[PDB]
Amino acid sequence: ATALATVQQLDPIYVDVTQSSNDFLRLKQELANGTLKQENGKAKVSLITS
Amino acid sequence: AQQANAAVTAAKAAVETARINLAYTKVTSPISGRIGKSNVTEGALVQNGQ
Repeated sequence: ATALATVQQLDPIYVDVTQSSNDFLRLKQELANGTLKQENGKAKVSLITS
Repeated sequence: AQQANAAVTAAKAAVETARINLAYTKVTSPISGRIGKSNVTEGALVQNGQ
Protein backbone atom coordinates (compact mmCIF):
# COMPACT_ATOMS: atom_id res chain seq x y z
CA ALA A 1 0.00 0.00 0.00
CA THR A 2 3.05 2.27 0.22
CA ALA A 3 3.59 4.51 -2.79
CA LEU A 4 6.97 5.05 -4.39
CA ALA A 5 6.98 8.44 -6.09
CA THR A 6 5.02 11.21 -7.85
CA VAL A 7 5.82 13.03 -11.10
CA GLN A 8 4.45 16.19 -12.67
CA GLN A 9 4.57 18.14 -15.93
CA LEU A 10 5.70 21.73 -16.03
CA ASP A 11 5.77 23.08 -19.56
CA PRO A 12 1.98 23.25 -19.46
CA ILE A 13 0.68 24.35 -16.08
CA TYR A 14 -2.85 24.65 -14.77
CA VAL A 15 -4.13 27.74 -13.01
CA ASP A 16 -7.14 27.04 -10.85
CA VAL A 17 -8.82 30.44 -10.57
CA THR A 18 -10.24 30.98 -7.10
CA GLN A 19 -13.26 33.27 -7.45
CA SER A 20 -16.22 34.67 -5.53
CA SER A 21 -19.85 34.06 -6.45
CA ASN A 22 -21.59 37.24 -7.60
CA ASP A 23 -18.70 38.51 -9.71
CA PHE A 24 -19.04 35.31 -11.73
CA LEU A 25 -22.62 36.51 -12.10
CA ARG A 26 -21.04 39.74 -13.28
CA LEU A 27 -18.93 37.53 -15.50
CA LYS A 28 -22.32 36.14 -16.46
CA GLN A 29 -23.02 39.79 -17.13
CA GLU A 30 -19.91 39.54 -19.24
CA LEU A 31 -21.71 36.53 -20.70
CA ALA A 32 -24.46 39.09 -21.29
CA ASN A 33 -21.70 41.23 -22.85
CA GLY A 34 -19.00 38.99 -24.38
CA THR A 35 -17.20 41.95 -25.93
CA LEU A 36 -13.74 41.68 -24.42
CA LYS A 37 -14.21 37.90 -24.48
CA GLN A 38 -12.69 36.62 -27.73
CA GLU A 39 -11.60 33.09 -28.80
CA ASN A 40 -14.56 32.55 -26.61
CA GLY A 41 -13.86 29.06 -25.20
CA LYS A 42 -10.50 30.45 -24.05
CA ALA A 43 -8.26 33.46 -24.35
CA LYS A 44 -5.11 34.96 -22.88
CA VAL A 45 -4.96 36.69 -19.49
CA SER A 46 -1.90 38.62 -18.39
CA LEU A 47 -0.10 37.06 -15.46
CA ILE A 48 1.39 39.08 -12.65
CA THR A 49 3.81 36.71 -11.03
CA SER A 50 5.19 37.18 -7.54
CA ALA B 1 -20.27 -37.53 -17.09
CA GLN B 2 -21.84 -36.00 -13.96
CA GLN B 3 -18.47 -35.15 -12.40
CA ALA B 4 -17.49 -33.71 -15.79
CA ASN B 5 -20.60 -31.52 -15.56
CA ALA B 6 -19.28 -30.38 -12.17
CA ALA B 7 -16.01 -29.47 -13.91
CA VAL B 8 -17.93 -27.54 -16.59
CA THR B 9 -19.89 -25.90 -13.76
CA ALA B 10 -16.69 -24.64 -12.14
CA ALA B 11 -15.48 -23.70 -15.63
CA LYS B 12 -18.48 -21.44 -16.27
CA ALA B 13 -17.97 -20.07 -12.77
CA ALA B 14 -14.42 -19.07 -13.69
CA VAL B 15 -15.21 -17.71 -17.17
CA GLU B 16 -18.18 -15.77 -15.79
CA THR B 17 -16.03 -14.58 -12.87
CA ALA B 18 -13.29 -13.24 -15.11
CA ARG B 19 -16.01 -11.93 -17.40
CA ILE B 20 -17.49 -9.72 -14.70
CA ASN B 21 -14.08 -8.70 -13.33
CA LEU B 22 -12.72 -8.16 -16.84
CA ALA B 23 -16.00 -6.33 -17.45
CA TYR B 24 -15.30 -4.01 -14.49
CA THR B 25 -11.67 -3.29 -15.37
CA LYS B 26 -12.98 -0.45 -17.49
CA VAL B 27 -14.48 2.39 -15.47
CA THR B 28 -17.60 4.01 -16.90
CA SER B 29 -20.32 6.29 -15.63
CA PRO B 30 -23.28 5.10 -13.56
CA ILE B 31 -25.69 7.79 -14.76
CA SER B 32 -25.65 10.86 -17.00
CA GLY B 33 -24.93 14.47 -16.13
CA ARG B 34 -22.22 16.89 -15.12
CA ILE B 35 -19.31 15.32 -13.28
CA GLY B 36 -17.67 16.76 -10.21
CA LYS B 37 -13.95 16.26 -9.63
CA SER B 38 -11.51 13.39 -9.86
CA ASN B 39 -9.97 12.13 -6.65
CA VAL B 40 -7.18 9.72 -7.56
CA THR B 41 -4.45 10.11 -10.20
CA GLU B 42 -3.07 7.40 -12.49
CA GLY B 43 -0.67 4.68 -11.46
CA ALA B 44 -2.34 4.46 -8.05
CA LEU B 45 -3.82 1.48 -6.23
CA VAL B 46 -7.54 1.73 -5.60
CA GLN B 47 -9.80 -0.82 -3.97
CA ASN B 48 -13.20 -2.21 -4.86
CA GLY B 49 -15.79 -0.97 -2.40
CA GLN B 50 -13.38 1.44 -0.75
